[PDB]
Amino acid sequence: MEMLTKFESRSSRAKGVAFHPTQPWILTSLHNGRIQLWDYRMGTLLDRFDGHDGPVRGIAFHPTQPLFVSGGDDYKVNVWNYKSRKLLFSLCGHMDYVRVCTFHHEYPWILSCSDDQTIRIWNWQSRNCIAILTGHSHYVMCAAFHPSEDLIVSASLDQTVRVWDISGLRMKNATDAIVKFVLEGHDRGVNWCAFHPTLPLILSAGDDRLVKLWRMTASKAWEVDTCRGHFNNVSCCLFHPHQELILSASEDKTIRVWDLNRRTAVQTFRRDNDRFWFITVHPKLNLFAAAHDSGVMVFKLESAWSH
Repeated sequence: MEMLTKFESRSSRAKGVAFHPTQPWILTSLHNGRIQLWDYRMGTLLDRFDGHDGPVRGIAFHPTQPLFVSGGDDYKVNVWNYKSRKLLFSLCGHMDYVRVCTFHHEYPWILSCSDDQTIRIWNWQSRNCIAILTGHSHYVMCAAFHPSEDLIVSASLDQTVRVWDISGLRMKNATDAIVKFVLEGHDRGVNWCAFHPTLPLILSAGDDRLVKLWRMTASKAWEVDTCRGHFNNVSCCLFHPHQELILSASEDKTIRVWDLNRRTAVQTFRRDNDRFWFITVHPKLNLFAAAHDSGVMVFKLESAWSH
């Protein structure tokens, strides 16, 4: 496959990137504490948001509301309105770095996870923490809401991937969270976990340099296969929403594309000098973004020799 670069931002180290679901924007959250809002069609910096001290790893738009959420090494989960360009409030409660923060697609919830070994669920309408998910015994590096079921997946340096049943919390308001699966397969800490948008699949990746693929039903899960080949920590991994492809990004300075059905290597992209910290895909368009030591890139994936 070939990478068609649409936009590149040169900066100090970038940690997170989020696509707006309908506008041609990305948010980038930087190691230096600042958040940039870029139009990647025009190549223009639309706005800058400074509300954190130290690196900002979590960053996400709300799917429909004019809001985004950011999560920092200062332990704060910040909620912003990008049309008024205001910091609306901070959600405080975590006692160590916030690694990820996202919005739920239907309920008025924000999910965050932290080096304090907890996942928190907050109601952004009430500004209250509505659930603290405990049980991991080391940093929680990633957490994600399932797109259709009342489930959360989380990944921790305790070498486990957890699937949590939050139907109890759903019923009480749009036993609250029960651990459903404790997935055991990784031999070292796990840095990332991801759901597939329409298939019952999970991806996990971590310091063992492995990307593991899992499948599940309501009643059970199974390890399907492993993508092997990265030669340093894997920072991030994701499913291509519309093609039978897996993507991963690593401190070995590569982004790797893998066959979903065979888990064989399809294509590797390298940078001579830059470790990769994060990758994301647009929910609808053939559009990817990657954060690395020198900034952010937005690219299209094409089959080799197709243009």
